[PDB]
Amino acid sequence: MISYDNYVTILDEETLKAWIAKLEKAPVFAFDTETDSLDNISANLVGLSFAIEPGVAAYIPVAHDYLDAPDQISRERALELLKPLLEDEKALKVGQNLKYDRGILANYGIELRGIAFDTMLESYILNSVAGRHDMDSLAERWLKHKTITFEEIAGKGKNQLTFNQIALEEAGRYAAEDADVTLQLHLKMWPDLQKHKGPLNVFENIEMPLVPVLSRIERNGVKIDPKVLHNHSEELTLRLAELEKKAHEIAGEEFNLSSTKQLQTILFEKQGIKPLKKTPSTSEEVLEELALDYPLPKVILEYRGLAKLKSTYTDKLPLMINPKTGRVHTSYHQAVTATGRLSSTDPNLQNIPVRNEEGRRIRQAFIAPEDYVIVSADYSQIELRIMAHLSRDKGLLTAFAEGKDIHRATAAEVFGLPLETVTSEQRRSAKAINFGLIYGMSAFGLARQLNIPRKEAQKYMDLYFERYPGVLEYMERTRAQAKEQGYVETLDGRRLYLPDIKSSNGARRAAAERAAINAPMQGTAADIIKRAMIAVDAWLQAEQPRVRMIMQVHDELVFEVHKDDVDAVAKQIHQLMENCTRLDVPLLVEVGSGENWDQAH
DNA sequence: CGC
Ligand SMILES: [Eu+2]
Repeated sequence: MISYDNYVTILDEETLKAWIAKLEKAPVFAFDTETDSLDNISANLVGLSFAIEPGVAAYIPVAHDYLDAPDQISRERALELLKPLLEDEKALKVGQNLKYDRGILANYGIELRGIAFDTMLESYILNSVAGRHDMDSLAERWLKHKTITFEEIAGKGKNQLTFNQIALEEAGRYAAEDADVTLQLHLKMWPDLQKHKGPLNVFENIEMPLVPVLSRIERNGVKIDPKVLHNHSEELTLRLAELEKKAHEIAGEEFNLSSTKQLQTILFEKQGIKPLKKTPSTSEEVLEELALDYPLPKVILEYRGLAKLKSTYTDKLPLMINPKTGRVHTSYHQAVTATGRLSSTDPNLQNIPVRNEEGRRIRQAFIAPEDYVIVSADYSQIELRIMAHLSRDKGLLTAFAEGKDIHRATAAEVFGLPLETVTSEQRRSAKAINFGLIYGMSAFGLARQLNIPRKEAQKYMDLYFERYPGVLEYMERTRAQAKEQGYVETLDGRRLYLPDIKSSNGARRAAAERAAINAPMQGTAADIIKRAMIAVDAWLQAEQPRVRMIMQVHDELVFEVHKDDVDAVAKQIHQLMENCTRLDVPLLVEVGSGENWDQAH
């Protein structure tokens, strides 16, 4: 258990000043903030907690306001006394997801510096797939300690209390323990993080520096036109009605556009071959085969897609606009993917269809405020260039070197013919091979994407490996070190542990082998993208130009740049992205601009 | 992930 005896509750300036003096001389100290909401931009600071040493932590309530709440130091007085310490780059801080804490302080004109250790990121760099990297999971994993849960003090359901409604002492037990546990977690993980220069490098120079830039991107938000979004919605309703009619008109009667129920009773009952097509799916889509000649399955295909899109983005996005800023603030996750790439939610910017006309209309709703323009900076096929570097292949390297289209260059070599004459079907075959290799695609999966028979796909792969020998070496060498040491690394030293590499189970092990080939390339892209963000944000912070970094999705960074400064700024972003990251992989940055995200894209 |  945890009583009111463990940690102290600071209710007076004199005691707060005694603690600030102790904090000033501590080598590092843990700190956490408590608020009345998860929404960073509109949340109010309810209190703060600190920990100077294991077992020694305190809670400073500043805004609890339930009926008859005891006097507390005022939020303004507490912050002005704490400000010097918080803004001191030399006073080192530890915390669980400091991104959140940095933002809250920003709501009060305070610039959190000394953002040295994030236990969430410590855990993530040590072993990204060890489990969840939230504090409750961390405490139980590294300390066999079960923390007080937020529900334990606030409750559940709609009648859950906000932090300011909880009693001083209850709040104190919770907040002070977090600070305490965080420091203990750091003390256990920080030493471990040094047994290897790779992970240590990524944590120190990539992850940690990225904490404040992610906070700034999240707090900046993105401008979204709800009118455009609504037009699109109304139109889609009309297109869904029409499409349904087109389906009915083709056969007879009414029905759901649900397979293995209403479709099979129609489609194969009027000629075709029995099996269905799962919405397993990105390998066998029976419905889009028939689509090249058959009309019905083609309309059902396009119907489902528009249905998904409308409810996921057209109807959701407008509801995500924040009343305080009038912008949408997406949640970026730094410690979630196995490979190290950032992920996104509310909205999940990465699920907006790219090569689909409708997804483009979603992107047009992402606009620039008056006098500004949206600028998109993207790393052209970064993972493909990374694979070229990793395989040391002179052919692939030279293709990128002389500005030729790698897919046409690849097909020119694989099919043995002039570059100017390679056909679209040949370029399409080479493209499938090139991207298949990055995911470690089996010679049969390639056959299912290209629609060619098995062994005809194999015929192509053998010709590829013979023309580009260095790629097979990489594949073999990577599957080798994966078994020998249970993990693979990126160019910067980031690791992906593969427990199922010697699984003794068939497919469970196959998966581990696919991850072995893929992760080094995907993780390296992520490391590169993270370094560009840090580099770009540094310039932004020092030079103060008229530009905001507003998004990060796939291999691109999106900004809002003033119309009168677009040229000078584009020159600068470009140089930062293709020169101040890794000097080994041959990188190319495509910069564009427009009135909205789709125009610059 | 964070209250
Ligand atoms: Eu907390």
